[PDB]
Amino acid sequence: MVDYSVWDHIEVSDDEDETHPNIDTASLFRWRHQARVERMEQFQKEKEELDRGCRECKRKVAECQRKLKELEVAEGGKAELERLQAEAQQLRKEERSWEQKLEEMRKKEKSMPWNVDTLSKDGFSK
Repeated sequence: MVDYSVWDHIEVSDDEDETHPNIDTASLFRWRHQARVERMEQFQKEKEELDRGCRECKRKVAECQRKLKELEVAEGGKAELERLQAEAQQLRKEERSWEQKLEEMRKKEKSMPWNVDTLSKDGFSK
């Protein structure tokens, strides 16, 4: 019942800004390589997922739509609710899932364990 005001409601300003340079001598090279690798695996992952979910979604939605659309013309009283339910639910779920999965995908990828390095592996797949 009670909300979970703490995972963000605490208001932290998104934890500092998007900038915060702090180099000296070796930190430059270290941060350079680490940075490139970070955005590399991050952008690469989010990318593959984007194109993958985009093509997959479009494909399914396309076929499904054409189906419920071609059938929507066929007789069937209560059938109207069946087609409207499956359809409305199909898109609503596709957009809702993509939206959520997206926010989380970027929210996690942006703070991935590889970004900071110095730790064990997580079975990352390419």
